[PDB]
Amino acid sequence: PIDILIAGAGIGGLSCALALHQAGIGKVTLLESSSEIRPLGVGINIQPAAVEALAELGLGPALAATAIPTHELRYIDQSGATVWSEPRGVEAGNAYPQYSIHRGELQMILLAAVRERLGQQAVRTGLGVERIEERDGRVLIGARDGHGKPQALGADVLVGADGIHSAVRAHLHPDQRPLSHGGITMWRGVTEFDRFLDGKTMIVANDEHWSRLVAYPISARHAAEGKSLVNWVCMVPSAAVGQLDNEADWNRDGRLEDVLPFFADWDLGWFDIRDLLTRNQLILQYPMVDRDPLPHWGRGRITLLGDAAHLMYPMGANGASQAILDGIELAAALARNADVAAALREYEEARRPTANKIILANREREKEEWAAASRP
Ligand SMILES: Cc1cc2nc3c(=O)[nH]c(=O)nc-3n(C[C@H](O)[C@H](O)[C@H](O)COP(=O)(O)OP(=O)(O)OC[C@H]3O[C@@H](n4cnc5c(N)ncnc54)[C@H](O)[C@@H]3O)c2cc1C
Repeated sequence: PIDILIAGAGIGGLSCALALHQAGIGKVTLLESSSEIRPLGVGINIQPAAVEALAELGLGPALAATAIPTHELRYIDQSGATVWSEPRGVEAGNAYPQYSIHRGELQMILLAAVRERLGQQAVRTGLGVERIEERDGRVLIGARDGHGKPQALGADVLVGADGIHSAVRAHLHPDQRPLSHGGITMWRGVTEFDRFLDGKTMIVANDEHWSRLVAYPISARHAAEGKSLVNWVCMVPSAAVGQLDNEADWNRDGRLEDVLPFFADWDLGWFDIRDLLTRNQLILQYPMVDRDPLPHWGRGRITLLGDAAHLMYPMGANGASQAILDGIELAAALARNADVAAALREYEEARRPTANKIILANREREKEEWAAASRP
């Protein structure tokens, strides 16, 4: 009968709690520094294998009623023509859809599942992990609550699912490099459309200056009303931009005036990028950052999961897909081995080398495309 503390109730944390629960793992509590839990963020992509996991955990219909089953990816040239096209999700041969979904809508689905299945008490909101120590088979936590009081908690396992600015990671890896800048500035947003193609096709494009665009629908609710909520991502070399901010924060409001100049010359014909940016309901900015590959994640009875373990550039199958798949492996590891520290090790030896493969390949692809863009 082990008691598990999870720092962070983001996508990785909630989903892990669910995997643990399904695997029959017992007492799980999670600690979230935010006072209340909010549907923040913009569109994200859930790859088929992670949707498979979420469906296995009984989330299939909640996803089906929220997210878009993206069936197609088109890359279009600067005149609007489809150059490359590919199937996605079931049509591409996967047993499950890829789901394009609003992050905060996904978080709410996860939060409700956890609340229903292990009681409202499982999610301790307003409680950020600050101090950590492993002492005699037991993890001992200093936390601080809403309106400032310190709190002491203990557990058999501590799972650091606490995102980009992970305190558990910082405890475990005090010699870590700062966030690594990939050299690309991103703006993110949502715009309302009546129709955007068939409502389930992802669009990609780029400049001769390597300004890239990604736009895809993310809302089943809108589609069921005739409408389309189109998520968009604008990616611009930071060498073009200069320093937009001293911060890397998932909720940083961006400026129409910073991003538009880069897209203003576009004439796609069928798709109006100026209109897309101009009618945003939200612009956020974010510098494309990751962290260096670690040779190890955890130590003793403390491990790492999600962005805390392996922050990657937010594209494709990175992010939530990897965090959900981490949780599956951790629950399975913990279920299989009675000796907790060996289970925790067995979990990351499954997940770390893959995560490090992706980090290094992403950097290299990015590097190569930038070098190519830079020649005259
Ligand atoms: C508000 C917000 C908006 C986001 N928007 C997007 C987006 O638009 N696009 C995208 O790709 N990704 C977004 N992300 C990141 C995305 O959720 C993750 O990259 C990915 O899905 C894996 O999530 P994760 O659980 O590892 O980290 P996260 O989802 O970032 O979860 C980390 C959680 O831990 C909490 N936390 C941090 N420190 C502590 C601590 N000291 N103690 C306890 N809790 C702590 C954070 O508040 C957060 O809730 C967003 C994250 C957040 C928090």
